Amino acid sequence: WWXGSGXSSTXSG
Amino acid sequence: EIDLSALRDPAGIFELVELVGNGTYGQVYKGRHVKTGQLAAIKVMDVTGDEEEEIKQEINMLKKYSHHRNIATYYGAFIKKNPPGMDDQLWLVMEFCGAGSVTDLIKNTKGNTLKEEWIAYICREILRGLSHLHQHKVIHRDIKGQNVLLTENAEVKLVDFGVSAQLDRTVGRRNTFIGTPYWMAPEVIACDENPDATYDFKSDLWSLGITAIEMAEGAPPLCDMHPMRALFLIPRNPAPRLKSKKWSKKFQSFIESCLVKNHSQRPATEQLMKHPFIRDQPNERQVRIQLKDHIDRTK
Ligand SMILES: Nc1ncnc2c1ncn2[C@@H]1O[C@H](CO)[C@@H](O)[C@H]1O
Repeated sequence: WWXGSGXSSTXSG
Repeated sequence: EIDLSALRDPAGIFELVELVGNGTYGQVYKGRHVKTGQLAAIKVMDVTGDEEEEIKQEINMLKKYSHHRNIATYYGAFIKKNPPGMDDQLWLVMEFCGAGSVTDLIKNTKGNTLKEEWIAYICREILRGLSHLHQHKVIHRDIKGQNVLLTENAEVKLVDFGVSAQLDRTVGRRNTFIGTPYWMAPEVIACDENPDATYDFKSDLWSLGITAIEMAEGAPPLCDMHPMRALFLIPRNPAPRLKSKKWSKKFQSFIESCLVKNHSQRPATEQLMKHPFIRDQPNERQVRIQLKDHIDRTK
């Protein structure tokens, strides 16, 4: 949850 | 809107040589042009419908802005098309930055620190980079040492426009919780829980402060904490300062100007150029030749 977006929704909040 | 169909297969054009890293957890090789021999960084990704959002935006960003010498230039793209039981592999071809990242420079450097003149130089290059993007209504949204690259000649080139934001208007704000926790600004961290929370170009300028500190102390503030804690901390704690007082008064006031919690209070990019730490620089050639030699020693 601490990481926003990333490689196509990989942990996206 | 740019056509992905337009892109041909790269077999007989460019050739991969060796691994270099991943910013968006997509591989990056030291590409070589077959006929001429010229070097270029090639980011090999996997393209889907999940990804054709970042690929649309990012490419348009590079086509428009990469021309700037402070940003690694975009040469173009190729789609490597694989069998039905496989995934298509995008190639992004880019100005090769042969000295690697700032963060790697720091790690390979005795005591993981840089001479204050070096920090003030790299910061200026970045700031010129940001001022170019900010005037064009573009936010980088993930400024840090891993995304600041160095050429064999030690000129500073920004990379990774994957999580960048284009705005139609200059009055416009964003509300997307994004970037790297340690380097993230408070008004960005606010967008995690509260949907009313919005931010703008000011966010990058904070990330620069934290990068600046990264270059001094060898890592960002709160690096010894879990990211999810730094998150809770950054809004609550007093805006980070330098540890050592062996740095100059100007540098202390620079960091002190960058890292202002309230983004109303926080200066704009155009101002940060006018700051003593930036405005008055020993000489662009004087520091660069110097910094060139240290990279060239620490290869
Ligand atoms: N143009 C480039 N030249 C060299 N390495 C690059 C380039 N673009 C991206 N990278 C690699 O990807 C990482 C983050 O995008 C960098 O730290 C670096 O290792």
